[PDB]
Amino acid sequence: SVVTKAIVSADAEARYLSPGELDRIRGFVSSGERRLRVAQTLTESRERIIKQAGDQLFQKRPDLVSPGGNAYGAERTASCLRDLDYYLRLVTFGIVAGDVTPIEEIGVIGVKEMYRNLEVPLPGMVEAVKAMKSVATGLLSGDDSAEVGYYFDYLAGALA
Amino acid sequence: SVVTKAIVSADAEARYLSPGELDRIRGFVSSGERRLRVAQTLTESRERIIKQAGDQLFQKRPDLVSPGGNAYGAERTASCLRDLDYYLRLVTFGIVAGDVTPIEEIGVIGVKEMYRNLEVPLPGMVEAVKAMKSVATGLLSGDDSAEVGYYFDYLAGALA
Amino acid sequence: SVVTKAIVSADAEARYLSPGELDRIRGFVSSGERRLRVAQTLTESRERIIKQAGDQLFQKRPDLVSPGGNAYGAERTASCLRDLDYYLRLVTFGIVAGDVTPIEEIGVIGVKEMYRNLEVPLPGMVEAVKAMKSVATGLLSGDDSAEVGYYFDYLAGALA
Amino acid sequence: SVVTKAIVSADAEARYLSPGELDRIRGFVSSGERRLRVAQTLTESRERIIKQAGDQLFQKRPDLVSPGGNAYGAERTASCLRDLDYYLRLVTFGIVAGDVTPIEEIGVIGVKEMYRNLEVPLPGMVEAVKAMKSVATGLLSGDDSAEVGYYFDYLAGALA
Amino acid sequence: SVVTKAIVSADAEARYLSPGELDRIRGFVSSGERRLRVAQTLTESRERIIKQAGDQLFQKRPDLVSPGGNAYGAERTASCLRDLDYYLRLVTFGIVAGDVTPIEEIGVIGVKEMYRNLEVPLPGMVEAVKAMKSVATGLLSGDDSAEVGYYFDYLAGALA
Amino acid sequence: MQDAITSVINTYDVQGKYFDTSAFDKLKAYYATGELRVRAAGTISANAATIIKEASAKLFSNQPDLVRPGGNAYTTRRYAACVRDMDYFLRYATYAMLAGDTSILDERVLNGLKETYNSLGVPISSTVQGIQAMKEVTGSLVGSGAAKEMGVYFDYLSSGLS
Amino acid sequence: MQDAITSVINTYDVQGKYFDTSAFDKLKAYYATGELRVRAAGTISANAATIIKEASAKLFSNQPDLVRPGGNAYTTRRYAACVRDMDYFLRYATYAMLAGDTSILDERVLNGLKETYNSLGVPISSTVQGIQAMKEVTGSLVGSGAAKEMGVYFDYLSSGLS
Amino acid sequence: MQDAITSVINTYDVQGKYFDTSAFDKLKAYYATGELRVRAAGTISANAATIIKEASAKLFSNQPDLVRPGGNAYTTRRYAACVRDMDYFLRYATYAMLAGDTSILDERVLNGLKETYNSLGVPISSTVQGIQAMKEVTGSLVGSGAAKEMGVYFDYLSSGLS
Amino acid sequence: MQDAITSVINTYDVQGKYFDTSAFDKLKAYYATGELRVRAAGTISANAATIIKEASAKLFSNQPDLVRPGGNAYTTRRYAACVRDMDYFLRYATYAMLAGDTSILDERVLNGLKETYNSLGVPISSTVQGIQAMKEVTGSLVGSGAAKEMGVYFDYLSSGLS
Amino acid sequence: MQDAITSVINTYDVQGKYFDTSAFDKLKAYYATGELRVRAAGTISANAATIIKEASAKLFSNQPDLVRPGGNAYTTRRYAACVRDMDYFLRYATYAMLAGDTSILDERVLNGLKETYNSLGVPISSTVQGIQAMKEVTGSLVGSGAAKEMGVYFDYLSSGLS
Amino acid sequence: TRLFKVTALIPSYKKVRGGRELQNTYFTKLVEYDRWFAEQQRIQKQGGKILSVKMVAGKPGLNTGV
Amino acid sequence: RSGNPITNERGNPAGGISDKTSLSPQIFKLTQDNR
Ligand SMILES: CCC1=C(C)/C(=C/C2=NC(=C\c3[nH]c(/C=C4\NC(=O)[C@H](C)[C@H]4CC)c(C)c3CCC(=O)O)/C(CCC(=O)O)=C2C)NC1=O
Ligand SMILES: CCC1=C(C)/C(=C/C2=NC(=C\c3[nH]c(/C=C4\NC(=O)[C@H](C)[C@H]4CC)c(C)c3CCC(=O)O)/C(CCC(=O)O)=C2C)NC1=O
Ligand SMILES: CCC1=C(C)/C(=C/C2=NC(=C\c3[nH]c(/C=C4\NC(=O)[C@H](C)[C@H]4CC)c(C)c3CCC(=O)O)/C(CCC(=O)O)=C2C)NC1=O
Ligand SMILES: CCC1=C(C)/C(=C/C2=NC(=C\c3[nH]c(/C=C4\NC(=O)[C@H](C)[C@H]4CC)c(C)c3CCC(=O)O)/C(CCC(=O)O)=C2C)NC1=O
Ligand SMILES: CCC1=C(C)/C(=C/C2=NC(=C\c3[nH]c(/C=C4\NC(=O)[C@H](C)[C@H]4CC)c(C)c3CCC(=O)O)/C(CCC(=O)O)=C2C)NC1=O
Ligand SMILES: CCC1=C(C)/C(=C/C2=NC(=C\c3[nH]c(/C=C4\NC(=O)[C@H](C)[C@H]4CC)c(C)c3CCC(=O)O)/C(CCC(=O)O)=C2C)NC1=O
Ligand SMILES: CCC1=C(C)/C(=C/C2=NC(=C\c3[nH]c(/C=C4\NC(=O)[C@H](C)[C@H]4CC)c(C)c3CCC(=O)O)/C(CCC(=O)O)=C2C)NC1=O
Repeated sequence: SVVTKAIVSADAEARYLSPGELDRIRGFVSSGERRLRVAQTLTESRERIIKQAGDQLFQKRPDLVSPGGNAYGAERTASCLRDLDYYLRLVTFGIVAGDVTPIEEIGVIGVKEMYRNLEVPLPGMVEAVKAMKSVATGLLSGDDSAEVGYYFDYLAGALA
Repeated sequence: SVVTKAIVSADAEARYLSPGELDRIRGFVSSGERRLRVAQTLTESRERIIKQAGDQLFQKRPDLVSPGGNAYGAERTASCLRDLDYYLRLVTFGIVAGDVTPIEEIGVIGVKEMYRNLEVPLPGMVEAVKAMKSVATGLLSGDDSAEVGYYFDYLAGALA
Repeated sequence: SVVTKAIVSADAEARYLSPGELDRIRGFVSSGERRLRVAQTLTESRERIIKQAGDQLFQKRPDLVSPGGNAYGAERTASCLRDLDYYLRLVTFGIVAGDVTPIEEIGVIGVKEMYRNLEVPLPGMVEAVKAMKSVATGLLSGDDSAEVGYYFDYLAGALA
Repeated sequence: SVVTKAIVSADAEARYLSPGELDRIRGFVSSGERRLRVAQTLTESRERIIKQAGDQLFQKRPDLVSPGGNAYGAERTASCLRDLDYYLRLVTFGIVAGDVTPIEEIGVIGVKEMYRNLEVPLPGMVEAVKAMKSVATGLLSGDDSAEVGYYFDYLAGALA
Repeated sequence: SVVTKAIVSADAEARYLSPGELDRIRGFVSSGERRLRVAQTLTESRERIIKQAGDQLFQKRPDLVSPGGNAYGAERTASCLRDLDYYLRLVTFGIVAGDVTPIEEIGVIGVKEMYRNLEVPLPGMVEAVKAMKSVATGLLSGDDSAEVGYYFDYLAGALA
Repeated sequence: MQDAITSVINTYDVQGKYFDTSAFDKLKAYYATGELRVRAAGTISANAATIIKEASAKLFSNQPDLVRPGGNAYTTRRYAACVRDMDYFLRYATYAMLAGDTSILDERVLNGLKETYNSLGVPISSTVQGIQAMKEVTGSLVGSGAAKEMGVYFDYLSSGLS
Repeated sequence: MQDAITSVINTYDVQGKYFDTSAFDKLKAYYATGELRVRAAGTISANAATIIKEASAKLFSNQPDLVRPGGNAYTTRRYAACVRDMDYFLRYATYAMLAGDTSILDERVLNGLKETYNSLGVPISSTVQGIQAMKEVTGSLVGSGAAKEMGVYFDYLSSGLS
Repeated sequence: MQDAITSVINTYDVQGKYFDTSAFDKLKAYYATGELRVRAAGTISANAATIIKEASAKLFSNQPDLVRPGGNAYTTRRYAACVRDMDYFLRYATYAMLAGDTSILDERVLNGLKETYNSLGVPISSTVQGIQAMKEVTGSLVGSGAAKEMGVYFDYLSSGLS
Repeated sequence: MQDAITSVINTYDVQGKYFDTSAFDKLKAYYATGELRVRAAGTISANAATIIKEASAKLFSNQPDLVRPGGNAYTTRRYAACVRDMDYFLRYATYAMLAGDTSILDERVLNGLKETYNSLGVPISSTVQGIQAMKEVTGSLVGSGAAKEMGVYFDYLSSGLS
Repeated sequence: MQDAITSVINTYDVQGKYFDTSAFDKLKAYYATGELRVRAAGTISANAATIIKEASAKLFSNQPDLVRPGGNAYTTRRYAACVRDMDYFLRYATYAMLAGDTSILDERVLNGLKETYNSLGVPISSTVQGIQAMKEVTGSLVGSGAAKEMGVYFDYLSSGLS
Repeated sequence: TRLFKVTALIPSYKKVRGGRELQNTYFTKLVEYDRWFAEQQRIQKQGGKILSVKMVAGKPGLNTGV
Repeated sequence: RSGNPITNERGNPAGGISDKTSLSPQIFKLTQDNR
């Protein structure tokens, strides 16, 4: 969070928060209302976004769901879409928090070793995150599109 | 300034400015004229602010201008008022710049060693700047008063 | 003390005491009797010393006991003289110890923090220390006066 | 010397010399005449002390001079007595200095590896310096003999 | 041990043992029988090596047995030969181990301080080790002589 | 450390759930009080030395034996350590008030503090009284709405020592 | 860390005795099993990632709550730490098998592991289950005799944790 | 480092004078340009990868000997460093443009860069055409209005290397 | 640490009291003993290697199991560790004797030595025997008057270990 | 850093010869006025703060341009740096006076000071005036015998700058 | 022989890092005599090139005072 | 680890030079002109 990062910076230096840090917190709490609106809009549309992104990905990369592919079968495709839902929830958490810290903690630290143990392709994950960004930004407003796409591009770079 | 703070934070983290501090820069440049009008409103009232603050300080601390004190005599009281002039000008610089950076870089770094060299009591300084804060907030409306008081009480805490 | 300082300076480099340190300890234990005599002469006559030192301090710095001053009033003046008694007791401790060590730990570490938390003016403390030094050296002979003057000089410089 | 050690110790904390360091310097300069008479006495009788020290070594340690030893031969015996000359000169240096720093950084620092590079036994060195101490203290007066003996003991502890 | 050395090296980079380390272990395990036979040969030749090495050392360095020497007397010479037996046992342990680790861990770490606390001349120990090297290389033939000479060489270098 | 936003995020992440109405209500409740928290933190930062002054004076007036010979705060060194500890408590209470959470108190202040004070011989009751004194002195400066917020964190520290 | 050779060397140095026939017999037995040990270690090294993959798949299939929200392996971070721990166990079991002595396990693996996991919150029983799954996977790849050899070290780890 | 606003503050602080009308003329000029500066900075940050792509591509097309063996750019590490230097130049040019002053270019980039490149053997001229390629790409991308603003900073970097 | 002078000073400082006749009596006692203490310190510094030499030889002669294989002092490493510990004991006993107080012994040596030796497997009876060896070896070198003074510090070390 | 004792030791060491009567006479010359040196250093140590107080006061009274805006001493930071330089000069001159050697000034104070001051815009003439102010203020209090011995080092500093 | 003035160039051979590190590669610093052997060894370990070394504070060939 | 768990030196010998996460403490580095 913005507040957590400001407090941690001030505590590391054994000082109270400066006027600039308090100004950052002031701006963050001012923008909290519209960030909550963005997160709630993204939450209400979870089924539509996940479905449309899944079909877009599987049509764009048929080899994942083809026989011998990582997500072939009902259960493995369900696990694929469930990872997509995980990352959508993490994006909403980042929206409310004001930064990518919840995303990093919950789904970015150690992601490559995990997906390497799962034989899950990383380019597939990156394209899935790109499809999620496209679908979500297409559904929601243009002004909120940049804010949401910031976290989506962070996730896409992290898994890349 | 705010722009300098954002740039140095970006450079320390070694990446471009995010949309958040870009919005910070946009908000700062959008409010420049209000900062300039506040800087004037303080600037025409140099003498009234400084003299009222000195009167309040020597009301609370008659010992300072008592024989044996630091500000005893007309010339030393003049030096008192001139120091208050420096700090009022620094507060104007901080209001224009958007943050307190000119205030510390010109009048807070090494202030304790300077005033120890000058036998100047720091409690007198904090009382004087609190008096200047009380005087200067009255001249402004609430929206301007809050931000100016932020610089003034930052200066008071730094002197303490 | 001299023994303590020599032992710690030996231990920090994991060695036995050098000939210089042993010679220094010899000089100290040879001067111990005159050190005790000086501690006597300061100890019995201290009601006097405190009263004359406080009177001289408040004469040379009337601001402290002027309205608005730190030591204004009977009770704060009593606390002032109590601090003077503290420091002269520390001075006799240093004289018997042969070093300014007991003075240093008991009344020099954090003394600026403490007199800031009380807003006791450090120049006033230094002036009081010079007053005590003058009064005490008045009651000692030249050989004793020089020795007590070194400890008073250390105290005054430390408070400065 | 004593002045050098006090100055470097004070400058370690970037502060003026304590009354303890001033007192040790005062005791050092006060005793300059006796230690310089000691330097006279030692430098006047160099060859005698060196000769009796070599004789005492050879009788205490017949091992070294016997064939196969480090000191077997006339040239190696000459080197032995030459080293004794060096070390008594260093003892005089330390006596005039009042500190063992000249002895330290001329004949002590790196002496272990040095007599390793010369196949010189360090027990032989300590026996040599003990013989030197005995011969010198035999000639010196009661008070001066102790002062010479402390430096000789420092050297003995330094070698091995 | 060779296996222990390889395992420690592999754990240093946190990896499984490479094919090079594995085939090195294979060569060490296959060549075990010859190492045990070499350990035999030095095992039955006990007194021959001990006595011949002692005599060669005492001819090269009679000063050890000479008055003032460390090996002077029956008991001290017996302790000398006991030390030689210790180091021969360590060499055999190294031969079976395939590495000088037993020699190091058992009689090389702190041997300097030990023999300093016993006044034992390290060059004398080196001479004794070289005498043992000569005798042992005499007992063995060909590559066994070279590989035991490597260990005696390591011991001589460590003691030197 | 963990603040109110991160506390809600974690309590929902462990459940595996998206934000529901209750979550958004908690987030709204935090965001609504942000201006009060920032204003109080600014006031406390600018008046920290004065707060330490008044709390220390009150504490050593109620218990003058602390700073007199034989007291735990009797020397310049130990008096400095006392006022330094009080400053630490004030700074971390301000941090906990900005965060909206007491986690930083648990993971930077109260972790092993009681056993440290027991080892040092620091009187725990007197330190709790000093924390209370900081609480009254801060409540006057910040105002009632912020005084109540600072009170819960001061009481958290006091219960941690007690 | 000590292998069989080092153990013989130490048990003869403590006595002060030289090597006799019994020591040579024990060393000969170790060299007799050395070829089996080297082949097993090479096979395990060649397929470490595979072994971790089936072992973790089996563990998380048998205990699905571990990787679901509220489980100790629910995060990319914690999942990665879990498979890292599994790699630790496999690698150090291979070390112990190659040395022929369980000393390295007590020496670098099992020391303070219970306290560490209990402070972290890691389920000890599930870690033991992961070790047993790793045992089952490793046995099929290494063959019957090498499996019987590796089983003593896997069981040693499981009994040390439990 | 020093901004346009900090430059005015410094000029008036050295004189000892308060702000007057001319100071506000300069400050309002910067405030007016600020919207264009932040728009350009956002555009450059979004596409910075692309500017690097095409600038490095055409620089290497003009001077192929760098990437071929025997050239300074010939290595994976050396190519990475070559593109990282261009990233430095783009990012600090964006910094200077958003600040409106070239001080940061002197303090952080140009400070000793000549000697370090000359010691490492890096060709100065090739870096100059690289910066020229970068400024051409940015001028194409961000429009003429911000092109003329970024041109001064890119030329400043080139002249510093020149 | 603490010596006799500092001990008296601290007692009177905690009492807030003044130096009375008893304090000056104790100070006179220490100053009277000072020259003997300094002579003993110099003598022990001169012969420290010799004292360790003889004490180690005697301890290992009375208890030869230590240096034979299977003993706690049997290796070059463990023998050198024994000599290092004895050199500490001599140096710190000399420090305590010169100071006239055993606070340095407590804090620098005895606070944690029992647990260190119990964890290392070091025999404590034999260590006390080695301390007594150093005691009566240095007693001959310093003389009866100085021996009576250094003996109390050696017995303090022994009682702290026992 | 080398004194007169160490200087003659250095000469007679590089020559490798013994002390002669000239060396002993020089050592008499050192020891005779060492007592005056100790007195002067003792007086200066307590009055160093005051010496800097009115030394800087007079330096700024005679040249009010430095403290007024546009002067090199105009800021809290630069005023602090100025008085800090004043303290450095006083304390290092005290060290040189006590050691009896001007070597320390050359080693640490006068190494590149002139070019550094021209680099940073420090006026050499005004700094030398400050050195003269310290010299006369100190000589006012130490006494004429100490005043000359301190003025020689202050003039050495001034000639080093100018 | 007290203070050396050492200038050196230390390229990076193990990583490619995106922060500002121009100050780490080429730098002039003052090293103590007792520190200088180890400093020179450490610089040579990393593949750095030592350009110039000069005596600054102390005096070369001092038998005492070092 | 006070930071990323898989940056522990026991498993990752290069974990000391690994990229800092938000689990790690604040890192203070001095890059200011190193003059
Ligand atoms: C909150 C952080 C977090 C994440 C992200 C996470 C992902 C995750 N996905 C898994 C399975 C899976 N995940 C996928 C997804 C892949 N299929 C395609 O290749 C795509 C490239 C890609 C998705 C877009 C698939 C196919 C599986 C099934 C693997 C199997 O059972 O063999 C598993 C194994 C355990 C289980 O199935 O429940 C995890 C831990 N777990 C976490 O705790
Ligand atoms: C822009 C940054 C800046 C500051 C702030 C500054 C302060 C400053 N105050 C000074 C003197 C002084 N300043 C004061 C004022 C103090 N006396 C007390 O009673 C009051 C509590 C307090 C004022 C509120 C006085 C009385 C003097 C005269 C002291 C003397 O000359 O002995 C001086 C010495 C020059 C002179 O005598 O005119 C400086 C440099 N200088 C700077 O470059
Ligand atoms: C032995 C080490 C030691 C010292 C020195 C010490 C000093 C000390 N002085 C105090 C108050 C005080 N000290 C002074 C002295 C000042 N009055 C004038 O300004 C002068 C410049 C100056 C004296 C020369 C005064 C007036 C007070 C009362 C402040 C108040 O009313 O709150 C207090 C607060 C509690 C109390 O009064 O008992 C302490 C602890 N405490 C220690 O443990
Ligand atoms: C070679 C000796 C050794 C071991 C064994 C070891 C284990 C170990 N595992 C850790 C974390 C962890 N370990 C696990 C593993 C668990 N997750 C599931 O529940 C499984 C049942 C189970 C593993 C099969 C997890 C999830 C963490 C992350 C804990 C956290 O971040 O809170 C940590 C703390 C972070 C760090 O690595 O520094 C250690 C020390 N470390 C060692 O040096
Ligand atoms: C933020 C300010 C900053 C700058 C400007 C900077 C430049 C810089 N480039 C370096 C290496 C390098 N720089 C280059 C780039 C050159 N190769 C040629 O093809 C091109 C003409 C040219 C790039 C356009 C190369 C190839 C290296 C590797 C060293 C070599 O092998 O020659 C290095 C030293 C080694 C390292 O990367 O750690 C620095 C300090 N560093 C900084 O911190
Ligand atoms: C396994 C590792 C190990 C070794 C090697 C070892 C050596 C060792 N050598 C000793 C004495 C000795 N060592 C020697 C041998 C020396 N004499 C000559 O100078 C020669 C240069 C040299 C032999 C070649 C002698 C003569 C003594 C008797 C010294 C004495 O009794 O004071 C002692 C003391 C015996 C006791 O206190 O009862 C030990 C322990 N100890 C160990 O734990
Ligand atoms: C311990 C030995 C030592 C010496 C001798 C020393 C002199 C010294 N003074 C300096 C700065 C300075 N020196 C001064 C003092 C000048 N201002 C003028 O008004 C006066 C005429 C004059 C003093 C009487 C000032 C103001 C600075 C700061 C300049 C700046 O930062 O731009 C600096 C450079 C530090 C920096 O960049 O801030 C040095 C090296 N420093 C040392 O560490």
